[PDB]
Amino acid sequence: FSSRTPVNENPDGVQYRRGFVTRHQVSGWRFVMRRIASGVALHDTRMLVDPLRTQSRAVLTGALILVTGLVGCFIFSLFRP
Amino acid sequence: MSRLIFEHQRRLTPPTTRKGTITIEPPPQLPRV
Repeated sequence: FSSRTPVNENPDGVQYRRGFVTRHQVSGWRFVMRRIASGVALHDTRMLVDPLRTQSRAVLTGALILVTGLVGCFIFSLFRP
Repeated sequence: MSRLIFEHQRRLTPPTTRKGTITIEPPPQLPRV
């Protein structure tokens, strides 16, 4: 339900400096960064499909396959005689 | 001064301009996560 943040009308109140980074903020930053990257490498900003994110995901999936096979053969060496 | 007579006719129309306001949709309302 409630989501708001009215304007503070008190001059003697508290002002919240030194903000952190929210999950929302970091997601928005990652999005705008992927959008700039798309607009630079390609000439798309409509972002209907992002092949760059797919490529990065592909390389990281390769890395995950790597580390998974590694730990798998490791525990295989240990458990088996 | 005055040594020749110029005749006044319809001005050539300026390129079209418009006053019609341009509304913009309000941004999304910050979904959850």
